[PDB]
Amino acid sequence: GQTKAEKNGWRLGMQSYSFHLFPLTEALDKTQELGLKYIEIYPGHKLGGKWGDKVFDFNLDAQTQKEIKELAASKGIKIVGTGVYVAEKSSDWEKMFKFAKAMDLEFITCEPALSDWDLVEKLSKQYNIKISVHNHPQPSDYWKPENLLKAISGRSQSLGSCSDVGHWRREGLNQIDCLKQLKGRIISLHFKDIAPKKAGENEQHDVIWGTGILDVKGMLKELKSQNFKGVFSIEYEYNWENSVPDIKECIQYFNKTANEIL
Repeated sequence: GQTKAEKNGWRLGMQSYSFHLFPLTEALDKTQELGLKYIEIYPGHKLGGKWGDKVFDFNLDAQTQKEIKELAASKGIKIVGTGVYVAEKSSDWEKMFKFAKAMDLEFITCEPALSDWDLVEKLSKQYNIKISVHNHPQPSDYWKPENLLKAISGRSQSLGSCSDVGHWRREGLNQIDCLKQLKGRIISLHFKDIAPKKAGENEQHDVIWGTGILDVKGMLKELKSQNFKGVFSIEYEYNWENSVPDIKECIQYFNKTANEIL
């Protein structure tokens, strides 16, 4: 690949939820404007354009599937995954896998119910689509790596973590050590940096990478030491209305830092 990061298999992409206030047609434009070549689309993202209020989900019709793939292709963007997916019924998991296959996705980011692991592993093997288990703060099943490893250790190598480095730190965990624990079991990331936690505010929000407390450089050093290869999805939950400038500075810091260590 042309950049150092790209050479080493580190693919920066957009997590479409960062642009949930806009239709997917606009999210593609912004993703292209940012020079990003990959996108992970959240389930339910409204399409806009000539599709109006039709959404990107596993019930999307065949014509629209192909039209969306062409629009993305036309803007230099590959749709690599979809998520974060939470199944409403167990029977829906096979529908999601068929949709991922038809859309030619590499992975589904999700939070499977603990009781559906045999089913999900089986489908992942059958369909050749990776499963990247997202962590979020408690209450939840995968909020720390050892809970993910309790669920997936010994199963298909196609199963792993969608590493949300922010949410691990929001749980008081050493996020760099969370990456370390998940060596060989990280499929993709929800890469972000976050502000220090203020006693009197409930949320510590996302900030431009390199300005927060997550030590983006050290996390990249750890990902280097593991020989990680995959997609770093930009999930930027701040300045929702006008976040492209901030995201541009995020991307700049990432390439600058990856160039320094690669």
